[PDB]
Amino acid sequence: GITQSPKYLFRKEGQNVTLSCEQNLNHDAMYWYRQDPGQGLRLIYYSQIVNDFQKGDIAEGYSVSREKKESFPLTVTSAQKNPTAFYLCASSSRSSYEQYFGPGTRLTVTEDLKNVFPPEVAVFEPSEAEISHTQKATLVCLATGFYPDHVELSWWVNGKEVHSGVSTDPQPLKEQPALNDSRYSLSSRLRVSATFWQNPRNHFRCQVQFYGLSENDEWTQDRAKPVTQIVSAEAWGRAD
Amino acid sequence: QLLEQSPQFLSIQEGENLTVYCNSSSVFSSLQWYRQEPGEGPVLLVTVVTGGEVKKLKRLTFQFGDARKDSSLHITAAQPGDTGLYLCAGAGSQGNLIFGKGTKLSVKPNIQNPDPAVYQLRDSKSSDKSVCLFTDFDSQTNVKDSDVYITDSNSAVAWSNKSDFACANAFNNSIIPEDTFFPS
Repeated sequence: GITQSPKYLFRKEGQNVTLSCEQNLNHDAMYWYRQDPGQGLRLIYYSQIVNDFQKGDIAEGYSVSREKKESFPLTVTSAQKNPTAFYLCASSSRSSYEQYFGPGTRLTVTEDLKNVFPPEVAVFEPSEAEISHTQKATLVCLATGFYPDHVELSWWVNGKEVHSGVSTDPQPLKEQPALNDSRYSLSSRLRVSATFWQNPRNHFRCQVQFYGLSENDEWTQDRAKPVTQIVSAEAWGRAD
Repeated sequence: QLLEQSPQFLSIQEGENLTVYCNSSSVFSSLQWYRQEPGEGPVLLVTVVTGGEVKKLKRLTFQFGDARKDSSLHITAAQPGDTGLYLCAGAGSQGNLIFGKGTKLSVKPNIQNPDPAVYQLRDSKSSDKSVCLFTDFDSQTNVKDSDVYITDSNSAVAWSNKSDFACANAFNNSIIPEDTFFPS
């Protein structure tokens, strides 16, 4: 009933960004929130009916329009000094606070486009001691050193995606958690039977989709431009 | 004005019951509960409207206190799928809707025949860095710098870009249980 687009947003500081929210539930009231790890949800703007808007406690540096019932666009301007956050749109009936939320969008804003780096990806092979102990084989994938924390990890075996046996970290982790300025890592486990791992015709791949620079972003550095891209690593069955 | 949620974090075994709380300084007209998965939109679970009201929706039971300043959320027989952030929200005649910070619930899947062990795995490309895998531990296991790196289901991984990094170091002073299988 509610669309936000896109899932991930990357911008250099000073650049205005408009986040879309569209709604087909025929709701009068619409809401924008920001979500920060130490806070839950904070109201940015509330629009109870078309053309009406009221500022939340943290509307400083934000702008909204409501010319149509079905859309509530949020602009984040240069005047917001801490714009990195997860932004959620919601809607409700006019005389209610029972809300229905969009999927949210991750906005990350950086001082410099040169601070973007794609993940490195590595797969660690199942321990032979695990295999003899449990008759099971756990592969581990590590994606490391990336910024922004905008990634989606998947496992592919013999070219088909799998979900059974997969356990991925719910969110990327700061490699320097005690500090503002940090890159990110993400881990995932795929556990299969020993027999399946021990078949050399089985090929296991960890694939990480990175969301980074776009082709209208300019790049002059020697290193490969850190565009949105997929980074992959593989380990193949071993008949030990 | 002030909406408080307790406990801030809760880690429990599959099958356990639990109750979490929403406490207000001020009277609410209504109170809503939401569940949110990481990087997803909160999903509405209930609205309570009348002081004393109890609403049972399947394995979930909600109460609004008589004075309309407090609410409980109770889950019977918690499942791995109940994992998420439970949010409380309300307003009261000032009509400023306020959100709590949430309770983050983590439900650990059952493990009827535990086999806690720490393994070391090698990189496929063999830069010969390794990771440490702690796995097959029960729900009563809870998992020295920003260098030694850790990820907490029933497994945890650790890694580091130092050479003196040993798996014995990454998983101890921690809570590996008494009969952990720890191969060289």
